[PDB]
Amino acid sequence: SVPSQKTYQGSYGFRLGFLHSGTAKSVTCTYSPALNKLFCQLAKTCPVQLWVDSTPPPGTRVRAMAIYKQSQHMTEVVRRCPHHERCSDSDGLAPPQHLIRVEGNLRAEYLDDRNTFRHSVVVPCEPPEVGSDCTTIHYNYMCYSSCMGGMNRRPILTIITLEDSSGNLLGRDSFEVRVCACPGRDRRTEEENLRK
Ligand SMILES: CN(C)Cc1ccc2c(c1)c1ccccc1n2CC(F)(F)F
Ligand SMILES: [Zn+2]
Repeated sequence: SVPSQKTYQGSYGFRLGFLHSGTAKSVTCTYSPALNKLFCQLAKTCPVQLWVDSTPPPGTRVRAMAIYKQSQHMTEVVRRCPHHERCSDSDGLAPPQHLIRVEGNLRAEYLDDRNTFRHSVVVPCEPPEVGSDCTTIHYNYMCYSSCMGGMNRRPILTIITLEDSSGNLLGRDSFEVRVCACPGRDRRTEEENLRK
């Protein structure tokens, strides 16, 4: 009733990477290593790098799923709020209830789990372009952390799983997410709180 969040590099040495975008007022997505937390604006591009030490088999896929971080909410499905699920902002592929979308990948598949009712989005795992050492997926988060009737100020984690063609686990990584109006200021504030 609760997906695992344990970091697991697996046989291929799977792990995530993030750009260094800074904390300027104007930044739209920024990652804090000290907090293991991504701060982003609503529906803006969030680049997430995928790194491996060795090449996984054809048919490997990469899935993203959100869960609530606090244990007393972790059995509740993370979904879009009653306003955003009805705002008709579909991209033609993502169900309107799903918080996490993949941008610019026509092979993305969206799952409503028939047993847990949790949402996820999965894409085929492709090698880097020539000249690149990693692959990048572009995610969008489609509600604010503050949305009433949805996340309602509760922190979430995103769990990224590397899976075989049957859906079996090959690797796992995760990060906290805050979707907010001013990610640069919020990252600075939370990093200073941590240091204090
Ligand atoms: C092995 N390093 C140095 C390069 C590298 C980095 C990421 C790579 C690959 C290769 C690669 C090859 C085939 C299929 C998917 C691949 N990916 C994405 C994945 F990390 F697995 F999510
Ligand atoms: Zn919302």
